[PDB]
Amino acid sequence: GGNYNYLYRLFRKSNLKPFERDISTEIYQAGSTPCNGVEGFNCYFPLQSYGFQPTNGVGYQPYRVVVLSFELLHAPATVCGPKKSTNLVKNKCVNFNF
Amino acid sequence: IEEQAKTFLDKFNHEAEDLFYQSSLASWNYNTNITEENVQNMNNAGDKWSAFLKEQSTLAQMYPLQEIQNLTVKLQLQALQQNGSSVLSEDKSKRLNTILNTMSTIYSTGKVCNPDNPQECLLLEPGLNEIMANSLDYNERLWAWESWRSEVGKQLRPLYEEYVVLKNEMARANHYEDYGDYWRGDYEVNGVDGYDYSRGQLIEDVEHTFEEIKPLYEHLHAYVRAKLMNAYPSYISPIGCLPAHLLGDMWGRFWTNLYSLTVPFGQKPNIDVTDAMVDQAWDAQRIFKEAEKFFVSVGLPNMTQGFWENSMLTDPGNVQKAVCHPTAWDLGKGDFRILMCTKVTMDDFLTAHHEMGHIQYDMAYAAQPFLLRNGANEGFHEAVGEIMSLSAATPKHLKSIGLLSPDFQEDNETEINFLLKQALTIVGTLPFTYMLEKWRWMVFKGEIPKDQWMKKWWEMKREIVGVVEPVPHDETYCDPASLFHVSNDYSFIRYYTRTLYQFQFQEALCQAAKHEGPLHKCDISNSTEAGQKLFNMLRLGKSEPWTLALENVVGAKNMNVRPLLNYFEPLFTWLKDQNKNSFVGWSTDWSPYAD
Ligand SMILES: *[C@@H]1O[C@H](CO)[C@@H](O[C@@H]2O[C@H](CO)[C@@H](O)[C@H](O)[C@H]2NC(C)=O)[C@H](O)[C@H]1NC(C)=O
Ligand SMILES: *[C@@H]1O[C@H](CO)[C@@H](O[C@@H]2O[C@H](CO)[C@@H](O)[C@H](O)[C@H]2NC(C)=O)[C@H](O)[C@H]1NC(C)=O
Ligand SMILES: *[C@@H]1O[C@H](CO)[C@@H](O[C@@H]2O[C@H](CO)[C@@H](O)[C@H](O)[C@H]2NC(C)=O)[C@H](O)[C@H]1NC(C)=O
Ligand SMILES: *[C@@H]1O[C@H](CO)[C@@H](O[C@@H]2O[C@H](CO)[C@@H](O)[C@H](O)[C@H]2NC(C)=O)[C@H](O)[C@H]1NC(C)=O
Ligand SMILES: *[C@@H]1O[C@H](CO)[C@@H](O[C@@H]2O[C@H](CO)[C@@H](O)[C@H](O)[C@H]2NC(C)=O)[C@H](O)[C@H]1NC(C)=O
Ligand SMILES: *[C@@H]1O[C@H](CO)[C@@H](O)[C@H](O)[C@H]1NC(C)=O
Repeated sequence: GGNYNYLYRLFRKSNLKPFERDISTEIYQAGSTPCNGVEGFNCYFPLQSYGFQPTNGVGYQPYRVVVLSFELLHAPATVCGPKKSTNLVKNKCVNFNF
Repeated sequence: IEEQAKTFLDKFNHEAEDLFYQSSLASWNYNTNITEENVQNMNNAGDKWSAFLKEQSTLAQMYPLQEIQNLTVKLQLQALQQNGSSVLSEDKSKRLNTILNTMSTIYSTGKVCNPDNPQECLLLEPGLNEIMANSLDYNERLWAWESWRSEVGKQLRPLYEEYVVLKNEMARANHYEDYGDYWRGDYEVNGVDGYDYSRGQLIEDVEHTFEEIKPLYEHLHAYVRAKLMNAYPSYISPIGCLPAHLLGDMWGRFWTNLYSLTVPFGQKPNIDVTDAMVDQAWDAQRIFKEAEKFFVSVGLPNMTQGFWENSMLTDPGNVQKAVCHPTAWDLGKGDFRILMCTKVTMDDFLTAHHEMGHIQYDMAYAAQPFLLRNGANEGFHEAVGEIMSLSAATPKHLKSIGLLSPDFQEDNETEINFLLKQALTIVGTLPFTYMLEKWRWMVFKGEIPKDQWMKKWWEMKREIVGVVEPVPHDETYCDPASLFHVSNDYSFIRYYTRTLYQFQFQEALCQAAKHEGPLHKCDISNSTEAGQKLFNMLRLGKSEPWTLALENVVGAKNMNVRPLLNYFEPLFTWLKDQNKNSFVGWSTDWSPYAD
């Protein structure tokens, strides 16, 4: 029947700055005529909804996305990979790192 | 301003794709599982699509059309701004729909009763089509031909006269001169630097291409006439026209039921691989999987993998009421389904290749906007489907796909049997199609007044087609309206141009696949360069003029009849030797009653 809860914005005045976010819901104004908060020609609601349905060809089915962004300000340190410790020997001239 | 029209169409392109989807998804559930709780499920969901489109149509006239520069956004705007009906008065608009419903139910429910038994009565499709396709009795074919026209066609005569007046009013309010000029608006092309095409230019290109088929059609008409005199002696003149009730069906549209009387060498079996399919235990799925391997052989994509679950390749395991008719569906959102009820036969092995060709055409232009997702004209869509069927019916393809003894010998006697069966369907329908649209074009513009409709109809049968009526018909009959496409408001010139595009595509692809022999032995398997020649047209849609689409495959800007004649030159050479003692041509003075 269509999952109409997943929307996207399809009209904006100007492209976003990187990592900028815009949740407003003002009536878009395409033409020169002012809109006064009501719909009509050249006065469009700015949000559309994917109507997802299970019988959609691939490329039409929902994909979930996660974007990891590593940043490095100027602190002293922070999270990182998980080092690995081998086995410690004994009674042998060895090259060690503790 | 033009940038407001672009923002108009993108709201249209995302409300339409969803509303067209569920209006076509509900039409799938009715077609594959019939209840009445599905017919009411598709009539309200069908009307939400139609009510939405007239709301956006009346919004489209706020933008002018000549203040636009981009050709693509102009093409989308003109296809949506089209008024069509609704230009009439609101009491004339309901009179036109009453006529179209009355003419459609006369054709489907009209009955003919026997004069020896008035309690037995036949409909057209069960019983009257079987007499015209199977009988060899002269008196029974003459009864079924005349009684369909005198009992059903006489009811359509006062309805078709009122239909011409109301359709010419609707066409002249949309700035055409008549309704025939409205039908020729599909082939019109406006201002794309050298690729233009006028709506009156279609009339000369049909008549210029037709006078090069008349040498080939005259030798086919003379050979069939000489073979019909053995089947009906004392009924056919050796220098005259053919009687209209001895042609294989009700209207003489196809001559394909005359093959058992006109076969050149009846002691050679025409090749039929149906027994080799049931000897290797081929299921329902093998016929499509070998069809998918044909298309991936030429360099075309696989099926979409939603194609295999959602489709219904047979009638179900339930005794399930579901219109069983081969077709290809394009519901939207990249969801392609094929609906057919396939049996293990070489017939449905071939129409599997035909119906997959509609899918591969549909998968290619799916990146265009919504209003340009059709064929480039009305004739391209069926023509791409039938060059897939010609390449799969060759014995060269059948012996490499595993279905023919590697020790098979094709002789020159079986190629004549195959080519003559093709010419009874291809060449035999071309003067019928040309004559019928020429008659309907002259009726709409008024060159034929209504006191000469049936006089000019039968003069054009004797002169163009070479077919004479067995009983004289005055102006109380309407013999064109007894055909389906005339009484159900359909255009008929799409069957003429599709036949010419089909051999232009096939000859252009076989020069790219490096063929060496005759054109009728060709196969485009294992190539990649031919598929790249085909794919460059398939992805255009309606975004380009159709004359620009033809040069991407053929190399010309117009339809041409010389590739059609090159297909039939082995038959045309053999036909001119069988008509050394015959008379080629016909007389328009002889009649089967005029002695
Ligand atoms: C034809 O399809 C309809 C709906 O798709 C089927 O009707 C009902 O479908 C619902 C599912 O929403 C089931 O819960 C009901 O049991 C179905 N009705 C009945 C009477 O079974 C319908 O069953 C389908 N036709 C056939 C012959 O199965
Ligand atoms: C108007 O025409 C221009 C070219 O005549 C189209 O521009 C192309 O647009 C697509 C995506 O919109 C780009 O990927 C191409 O690179 C553009 N081509 C050029 C040469 O810049 C434009 O799409 C047309 N307008 C619409 C609404 O389709
Ligand atoms: C479509 O039909 C209308 C008549 O219903 C034609 O006249 C238009 O009338 C409307 C008002 O109902 C005006 O807004 C339009 O300006 C009129 N036509 C235009 C745009 O000049 C109209 O001409 C028809 N449109 C077509 C496709 O020719
Ligand atoms: C099929 O090919 C054979 C072999 O050439 C043809 O037989 C020849 O026919 C001509 C004309 O009748 C004769 O002059 C030759 O002598 C025949 N050849 C032999 C070896 O006898 C045959 O006519 C061809 N059939 C068709 C339908 O084209
Ligand atoms: C055309 O394509 C078919 C399908 O790939 C080729 O058929 C193969 O032929 C070889 C030897 O003739 C066999 O060993 C393979 O088993 C066949 N494959 C299949 C899937 O049946 C065929 O050879 C190709 N034609 C040419 C000239 O390369
Ligand atoms: C098409 O599908 C077959 C298996 O079904 C696969 O082997 C082949 O690689 C596919 N074609 C392409 C171009 O990936």
